[PDB]
Amino acid sequence: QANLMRLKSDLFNRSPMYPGPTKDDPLTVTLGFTLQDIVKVDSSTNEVDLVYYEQQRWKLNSLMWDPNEYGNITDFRTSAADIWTPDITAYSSTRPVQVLSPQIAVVTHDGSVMFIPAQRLSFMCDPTGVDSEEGVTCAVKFGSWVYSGFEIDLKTDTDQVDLSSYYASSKYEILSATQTRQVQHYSCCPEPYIDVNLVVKFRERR
Amino acid sequence: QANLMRLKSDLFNRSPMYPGPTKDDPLTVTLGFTLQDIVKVDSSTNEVDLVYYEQQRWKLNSLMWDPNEYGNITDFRTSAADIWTPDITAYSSTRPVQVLSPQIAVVTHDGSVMFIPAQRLSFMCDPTGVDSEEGVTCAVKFGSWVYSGFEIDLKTDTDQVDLSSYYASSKYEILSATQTRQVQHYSCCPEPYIDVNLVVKFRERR
Amino acid sequence: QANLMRLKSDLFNRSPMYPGPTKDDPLTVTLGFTLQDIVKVDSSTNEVDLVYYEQQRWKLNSLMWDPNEYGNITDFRTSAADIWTPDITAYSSTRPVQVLSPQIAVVTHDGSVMFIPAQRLSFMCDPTGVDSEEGVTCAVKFGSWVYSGFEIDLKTDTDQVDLSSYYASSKYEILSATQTRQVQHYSCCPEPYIDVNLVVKFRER
Amino acid sequence: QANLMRLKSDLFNRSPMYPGPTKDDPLTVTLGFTLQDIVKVDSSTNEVDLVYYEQQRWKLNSLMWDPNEYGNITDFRTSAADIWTPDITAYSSTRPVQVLSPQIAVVTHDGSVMFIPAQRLSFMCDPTGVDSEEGVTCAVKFGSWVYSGFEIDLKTDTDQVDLSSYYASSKYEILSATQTRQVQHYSCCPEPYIDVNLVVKFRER
Amino acid sequence: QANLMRLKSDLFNRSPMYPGPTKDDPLTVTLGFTLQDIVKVDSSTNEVDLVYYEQQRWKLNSLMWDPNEYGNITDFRTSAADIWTPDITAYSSTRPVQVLSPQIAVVTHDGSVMFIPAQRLSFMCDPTGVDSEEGVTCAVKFGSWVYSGFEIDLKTDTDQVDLSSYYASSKYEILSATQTRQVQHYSCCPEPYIDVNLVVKFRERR
Ligand SMILES: O=c1cccc2n1C[C@@H]1CNC[C@H]2C1
Ligand SMILES: O=c1cccc2n1C[C@@H]1CNC[C@H]2C1
Ligand SMILES: O=c1cccc2n1C[C@@H]1CNC[C@H]2C1
Ligand SMILES: O=c1cccc2n1C[C@@H]1CNC[C@H]2C1
Ligand SMILES: O=c1cccc2n1C[C@@H]1CNC[C@H]2C1
Ligand SMILES: [Cl-]
Ligand SMILES: [Cl-]
Ligand SMILES: [Cl-]
Ligand SMILES: [Cl-]
Ligand SMILES: [Cl-]
Ligand SMILES: [Cl-]
Ligand SMILES: [Cl-]
Ligand SMILES: [Cl-]
Ligand SMILES: [Cl-]
Ligand SMILES: [Cl-]
Ligand SMILES: [Cl-]
Ligand SMILES: [Co+2]
Repeated sequence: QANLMRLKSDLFNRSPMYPGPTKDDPLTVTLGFTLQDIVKVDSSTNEVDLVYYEQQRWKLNSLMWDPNEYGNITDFRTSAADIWTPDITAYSSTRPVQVLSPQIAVVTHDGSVMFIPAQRLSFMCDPTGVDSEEGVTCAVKFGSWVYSGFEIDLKTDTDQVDLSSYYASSKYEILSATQTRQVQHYSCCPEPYIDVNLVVKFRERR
Repeated sequence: QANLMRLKSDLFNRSPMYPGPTKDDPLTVTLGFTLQDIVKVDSSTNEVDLVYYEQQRWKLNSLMWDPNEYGNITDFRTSAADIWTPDITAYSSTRPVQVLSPQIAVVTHDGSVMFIPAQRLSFMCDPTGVDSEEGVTCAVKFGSWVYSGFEIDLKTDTDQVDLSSYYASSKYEILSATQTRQVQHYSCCPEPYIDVNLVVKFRERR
Repeated sequence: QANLMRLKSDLFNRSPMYPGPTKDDPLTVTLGFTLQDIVKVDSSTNEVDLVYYEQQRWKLNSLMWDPNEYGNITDFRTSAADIWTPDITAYSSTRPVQVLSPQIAVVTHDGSVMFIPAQRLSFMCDPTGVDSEEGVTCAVKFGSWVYSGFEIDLKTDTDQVDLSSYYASSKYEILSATQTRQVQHYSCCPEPYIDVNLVVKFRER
Repeated sequence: QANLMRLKSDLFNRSPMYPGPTKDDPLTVTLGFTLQDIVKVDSSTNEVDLVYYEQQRWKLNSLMWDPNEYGNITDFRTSAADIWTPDITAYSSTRPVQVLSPQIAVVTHDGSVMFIPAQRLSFMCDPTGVDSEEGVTCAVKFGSWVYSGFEIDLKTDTDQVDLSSYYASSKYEILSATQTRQVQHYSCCPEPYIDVNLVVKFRER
Repeated sequence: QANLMRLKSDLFNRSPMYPGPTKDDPLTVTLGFTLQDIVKVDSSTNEVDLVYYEQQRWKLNSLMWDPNEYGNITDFRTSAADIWTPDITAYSSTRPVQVLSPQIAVVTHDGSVMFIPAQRLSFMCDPTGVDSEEGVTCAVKFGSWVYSGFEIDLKTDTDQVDLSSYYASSKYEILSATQTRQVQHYSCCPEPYIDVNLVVKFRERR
């Protein structure tokens, strides 16, 4: 604009597409959840539905630029189609995830990307005891579906989920909520795979 | 149409795509809601469903033209794909929004655009008390998901929502409906983000 | 096929896309409905679901050709993607419309197009009294969403909806069904907008 | 694969796309149904849901080749996107049809195509009497939506639907099932349109 | 990485698309299921809903490369769009399958591909007797929809379904689960068609 249009041109159209991470140029994705609502519980199927937004951060050398060569531009918004994004996936979903926010990300001159999709998720959770004082506890792992730890590592900035935006008049009160890095192994493949395990504890409101 | 086909060619095909707003060339979007129906209430999940159309207006120098150079044409309809549109998003939705109108916008010679999507929206709202005289109040914020106030500002032409087309046989009567600009901050980011807060107060009819 | 492939090439690939109608070159779309079923009624939300097909006709000079220059071809079927179509839209829908027929249209050498989408539609309608003798009446307007009357006019060939293909064992019987041109005004805009108002009166049993 | 990749190249990429049939180069589609399950019945609406796969066969000169010129290849599988397919459409559906099988077809050197989509279909059917010994009978017509009989004809190899794969523990027993060619006429158009009428008779267990 | 972008270019953009298998160059796909949950049962329609992921393996000469010619790269992740995939299909589904995992596969230098879609599946199954001690048994065949045994053969690495990741608090307990190769014939066609028959026996938990 002229600078931003040129910048995006140089970054995207004039290089071949970034082919994702590898054992030789791996990545670390930082995840953090903001829980907005436990919407629904179904005790006949043991499905529970969450609404949250999930903050993703990572960094690529292929997205770096010098602001002085581009009119002192330090960052920009762009369609998530223009860039690689990680295949962060819920391991116990029961319906495809529904996206609630536009697919746009923020890129910064140092190569860092931030992307914060809002989602509705149905997952496997037995709510028995939700009607009590002690409440019930459920959990779901998030991680790359296809990339091992040697390609994609995960971390959290804090193990405390953000509950400052939780709907004050939800049918369910959140007692506590945790996000914790973990390591899994699968029969398909030799390497360790990384997830962040979201653990919520909740109950019917007074 | 000779002139119109040429005009659209000159504007779209012969310039590079407008890359969205920035801190240096920011925008103001004007929003106004027209509420058509409160369709459904679900007291088991605290979700409520609205149908409205949402008027958006903004202006771009990159869409200006001189009507004399183009057969005294002052405006035209065009696919919303041909142009940039703002990522106006509901902050407490619980299902993806459903679009009820075609994705076509109106562009005027002075650069102004008008775009009025019709939508059905499920959002977080506790209807307890709806069956009473006093009714119940619920609220949902609309704003850019990814653009700060330094890129996208919002305003309303009036803080009264338009109820002139509200369904006369809806199960719910509107007592009041309000659209009001506000400023938020989030954990992700230092900058201020702008929303318009739609506040409806309603009850079972008779 | 030689001729038809060439014809379509000449019409579509070798001209710039028709940019829709304007105040200087406006259009008239002719609409007619064929009601097949009232499927469902929901008294708890006042939504009612219809299945119909909706006949659209209009005409463009940019789609004319001389049959002699193209092997005496007078018409052809083509994907609705290949051509401009009008943005005919239900003003009181409560869910996106669901399409039940393929998106293919008929173009004739004189420039006329015919396009008949089948749809299921949920719209705002209070069914109270449907269980009675007198039945109940509901209505929904169809028209362009974005084009004024100075760009798109509507007309019907007849104000009687076509009930010749209505499901004989539907849960609801049609007492009358009407399609009538009308004029509306909106807060956004000074110009008049045109619809055809479909008015159905029906009952159980 | 050398030969097959070349063959497909010669057929698809090096000719212009086949523009569908016409009065001068019409075709005949052969239809046959295999009923797998009556899944659901809804007596509140009078919708009933079927799962079947529908066999389609037709033939095009534009898909012929000589197997000697291509390594003695007599046929191949290909994406249904690569080829024209007929717009066979249920006239009394109440929801868009859901596709349960991949969209791949078989082409043979003589130009014949075979395509067998599996579908779930909701259609207009009143189940009253389903709970009895005699059961109930319902019907739905399948045919081209936009092509007349002068462009697309239909036939069946047999009027007996194939029930050898019907789910033995469905909630509903099929008593009988029929597929029969028919001719319809419409107010839009002068020409006759062709369907195959699927007629099922069934009951609760 | 330079090498990977080039590799993918050489494999995909610079060859004509692989046209699937034939009688002269047939394939064998290896299938294995990992059952995660029996989610729901509907006795009014005899539909039952499963969540599993299905491991697919096969091998193509057209996907081979020499790691030395490409910076000692032995494998990579890629969009399933970039490659042929087999048309493995459930013969008694009642709704389209819902995909729960991203559509990405792993390719290895020897030409082998691995692809593991997660799915939710509604299929024809009568649950009468599920409430008892003996439980009930249901079955669904998976195989190519269009390719005969002379084009696509199937095999399993083991006839035991993997129940190591089955939801411990599902409403239904698995008594046994089996995956077994089998041969069918159809009226359309003279050739034999191959499936793997997944047979599950289950009951209400207690
Ligand atoms: O699709 C792949 C591809 C590679 C590896 C795996 N999967 C799927 C399973 C869940 N993710 C980890 C592991 C098993
Ligand atoms: O995706 C982004 C991108 C940039 C900023 C933000 N988000 C998501 C949240 C909602 N909007 C404001 C803030 C937090
Ligand atoms: O989108 C437009 C664009 C132009 C005009 C209008 N709309 C939407 C509303 C319904 N139709 C008339 C009016 C208001
Ligand atoms: O779409 C067309 C196009 C041409 C003719 C027709 N239709 C649809 C209706 C059903 N088929 C026959 C008739 C009416
Ligand atoms: O679509 C085809 C194409 C070829 C063969 C078949 N079908 C479908 C049915 C199920 N698969 C085997 C057989 C019958
Ligand atoms: Cl600039
Ligand atoms: Cl002109
Ligand atoms: Cl509903
Ligand atoms: Cl729901
Ligand atoms: Cl649209
Ligand atoms: Cl010809
Ligand atoms: Cl329904
Ligand atoms: Cl060969
Ligand atoms: Cl259902
Ligand atoms: Cl029974
Ligand atoms: Cl459900
Ligand atoms: Co006749």
